[PDB]
Amino acid sequence: TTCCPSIVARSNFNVCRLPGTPEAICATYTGCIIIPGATCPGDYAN
Repeated sequence: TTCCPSIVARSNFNVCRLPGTPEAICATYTGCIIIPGATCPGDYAN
């Protein structure tokens, strides 16, 4: 599951993913994170 730190970061992440870029590269590009569970923490609420 992906968790983003702000709405801007999530919007940038979704654009990064349009061409098919792996989530891990979009994560470091935007500040979003990938976790194995489904419950994002409060500081990555977007």
